Amino acid sequence: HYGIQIRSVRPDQTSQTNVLHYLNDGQVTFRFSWRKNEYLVPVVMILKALCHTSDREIFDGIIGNDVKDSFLTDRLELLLRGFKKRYPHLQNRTQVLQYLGDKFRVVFQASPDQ
Amino acid sequence: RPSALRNALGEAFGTKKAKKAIADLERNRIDSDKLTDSAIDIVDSVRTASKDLPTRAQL
Amino acid sequence: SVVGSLIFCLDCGDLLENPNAVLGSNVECSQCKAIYPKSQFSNLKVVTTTADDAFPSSLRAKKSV
Ligand SMILES: [Zn+2]
Repeated sequence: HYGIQIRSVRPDQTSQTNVLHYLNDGQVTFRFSWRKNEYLVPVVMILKALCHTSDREIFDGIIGNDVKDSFLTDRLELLLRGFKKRYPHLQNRTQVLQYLGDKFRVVFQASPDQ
Repeated sequence: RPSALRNALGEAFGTKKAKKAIADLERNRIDSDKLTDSAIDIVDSVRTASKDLPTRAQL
Repeated sequence: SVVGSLIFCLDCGDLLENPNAVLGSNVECSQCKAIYPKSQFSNLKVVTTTADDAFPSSLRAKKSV
């Protein structure tokens, strides 16, 4: 049931609602909307997509000094290790971007150009 | 491109993907070929059934 | 580096593959080449507990007075 909702609005006041979901499995999935249809992506993908970073930078980003949350230590290990399970071949951020472009190229209408 | 679209769909939704896949199941090969021959025979039956109406417009 | 039950690549920071899924000792990094269990192991253990929420009862209230 738990989840976060942030309504990001661009300077021009056009809005875009972004949701985070906690799966029972520890997995977190991100909801968004494109061509007013909804689309779900694993959050660790959008993280590795934003900036080149280490796994330790994301881990440190979330729990940080909070080293005592066995609850969070284990859920977050499920998250990162689980991503390592699904995508052993996304070794760098650029490749990840290639995976996103490849999977949305049909709908972002950028093709024969981008 | 539709197939590629399907891939995008695969990432987005398990459930919706399931629905589209179901649509594919419904299609199947569509015209089967052996089936097509049998159907041709059926078409002959249709010939009998057919509403042999006329030229429609010229008349 | 090893923290809690996570072990990060010491050179690259990658949460390298668990010493349990290795045949050698040195868990080698998928980004770096470092040894590991070849070097021992973070005797991975966590003292996990209940949140003191799963178990409502009058007796829980008897812990409150
Ligand atoms: Zn490394």
